[PDB]
Amino acid sequence: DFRETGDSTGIFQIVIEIPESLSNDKLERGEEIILEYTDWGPSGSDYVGDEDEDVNLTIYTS
Amino acid sequence: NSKATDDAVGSATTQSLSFGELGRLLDVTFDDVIWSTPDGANNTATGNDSDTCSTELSNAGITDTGLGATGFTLVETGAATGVFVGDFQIPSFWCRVSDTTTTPYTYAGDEETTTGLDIEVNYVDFRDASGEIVEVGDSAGVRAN
Repeated sequence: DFRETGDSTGIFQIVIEIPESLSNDKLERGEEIILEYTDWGPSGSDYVGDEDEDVNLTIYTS
Repeated sequence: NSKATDDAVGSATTQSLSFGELGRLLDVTFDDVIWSTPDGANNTATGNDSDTCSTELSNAGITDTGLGATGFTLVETGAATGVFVGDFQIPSFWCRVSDTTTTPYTYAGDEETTTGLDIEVNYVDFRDASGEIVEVGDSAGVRAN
């Protein structure tokens, strides 16, 4: 799972292998993939809980 | 055969935790699958013919049925060198693990050649430079002529 890149960085890294078949269904070439993280406690929120903001990343199979 | 750390370098005593299995320190895989001997209760699959994978290997004269059967050990080079070395010999055939989520593992019904498959070793450091748990590895290719 996620781990910091040093004692005081606030930056977390993970190494993921692109799957062949997630749920016995194989990925296609050029397939749209979305990565979604829900930051419970955005700039908007006053306490952790409360509002949420979604941050997205899009990646492609070649 | 009653523990999740079978045919791996580690301890029979074990527990299931977030990072993985606590009794596992090193193992060897062909095509990203644990290299294990077909033994236990879930080795009854015969495959295409009526011969189980365990007797299927025996007819080929193979005694290196898995990592546990080669006598592989990690031995420290010196008394306090901190470098560990082990060795073994690549077999002609091996028996693939069908399902790793059961104990004992469920083995396929037919032996497969090792040629054209990658070989990998995986080491789990309980304590990295930060004192946390990480896994590292190396890979290589088995070839034929």
